[PDB]
Amino acid sequence: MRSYRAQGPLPGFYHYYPGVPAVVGVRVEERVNFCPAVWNTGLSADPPLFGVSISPKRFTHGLLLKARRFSASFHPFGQKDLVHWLGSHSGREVDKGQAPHFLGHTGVPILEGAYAAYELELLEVHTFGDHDLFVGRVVAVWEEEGLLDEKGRPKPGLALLYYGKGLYGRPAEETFAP
Amino acid sequence: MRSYRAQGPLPGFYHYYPGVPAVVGVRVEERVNFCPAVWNTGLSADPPLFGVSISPKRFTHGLLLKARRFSASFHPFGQKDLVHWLGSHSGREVDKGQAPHFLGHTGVPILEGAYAAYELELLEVHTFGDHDLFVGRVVAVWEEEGLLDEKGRPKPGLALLYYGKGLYGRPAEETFAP
Ligand SMILES: Cc1cc2nc3c(=O)[nH]c(=O)nc-3n(C[C@H](O)[C@H](O)[C@H](O)COP(=O)(O)O)c2cc1C
Ligand SMILES: Cc1cc2nc3c(=O)[nH]c(=O)nc-3n(C[C@H](O)[C@H](O)[C@H](O)COP(=O)(O)O)c2cc1C
Repeated sequence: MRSYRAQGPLPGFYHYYPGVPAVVGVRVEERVNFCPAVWNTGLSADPPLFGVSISPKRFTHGLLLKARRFSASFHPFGQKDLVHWLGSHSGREVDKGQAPHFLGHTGVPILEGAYAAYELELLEVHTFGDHDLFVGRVVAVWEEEGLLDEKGRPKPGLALLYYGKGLYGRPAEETFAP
Repeated sequence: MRSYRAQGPLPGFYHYYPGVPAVVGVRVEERVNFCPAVWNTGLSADPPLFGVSISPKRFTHGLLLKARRFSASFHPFGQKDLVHWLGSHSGREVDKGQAPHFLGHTGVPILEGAYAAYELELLEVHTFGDHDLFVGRVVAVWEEEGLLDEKGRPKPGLALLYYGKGLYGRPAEETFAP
């Protein structure tokens, strides 16, 4: 097993991939934007808190700070092209609001085709190096009827997985319950 | 598409799964513990920062606060049984240090068999509801040659995935690069 001491950013920072990209939806007045975020994680069960790490370089960063409300939606493999397209262009150069979406209960935009989505109120924002963590409280839930299993778990093979640097995949259908 | 307002903890909080479980290794004096953490994410590229969200109920939590150093290791689907075991029992009841492991450059314990691992210096801890986010700086990197690709991602299909509530999988073999 090879090793090295870190001396700055890693030659690839992909060791913990793949991950499910969360699609971050945000609205400020008429303007809707979407941004995939693979740097995402649950943060608390009670209360339900979910976080997304967003670079201050993203158009989405300013919109979140203004809106203080956002969606995180989770999309099937079949939407790989759309998710990659949302993550390869900025709202500085393209109205990604033209992407098919709807407004949730709190008025946050939610990208269409998702098997699940959270509406979130922004609770806190924390800077860690070159990204800011946006901590949202889940205030509403959208779920596709039957793309989730008995305990609320997305069905094997369905989820879009991101491997980093524009490489995508999906879970295998085989599961293990040891 | 079904929806509801959040009224406390969610019936299932698995909408964003599967994820790669990071195995969190920690050492205090002669005592070594491990803890899988599916709530994990990259937090910064420059500098390289990585977070794990750990409940104050975990034996690991106090050890992390004392040691200020830990590992995060990433394991192949073959080690599904070991990873599940480590997150099914507490260091309060069983010496998990007995799991085969080595010490890293900075003396953190790294569980054997990982395709990759970080040695981390603890930078910050933040409370978000019922879990604490431990923000580590990657100070060293371990890689299993030939299990990672050209850019550093684990080879297609190798990663252990966790679906929540004791269910596991792996990524599909096929990858797609739009
Ligand atoms: C699959 C995928 C995952 C991504 N994950 C993140 C992320 O976690 N945080 C982030 O700041 N950018 C991430 N990006 C980059 C942004 O999505 C990308 O810069 C996007 O064009 C930003 O659009 P915006 O400027 O309209 O906000 C990701 C991109 C892709 C394709
Ligand atoms: C796959 C898996 C992922 C887990 N993810 C987390 C996590 O992100 N944060 C956490 O606090 N516990 C998590 N747990 C629970 C701990 O791993 C479990 O409570 C473990 O027994 C803690 O051991 P400890 O008391 O020695 O720290 C997870 C468990 C499993 C099996």
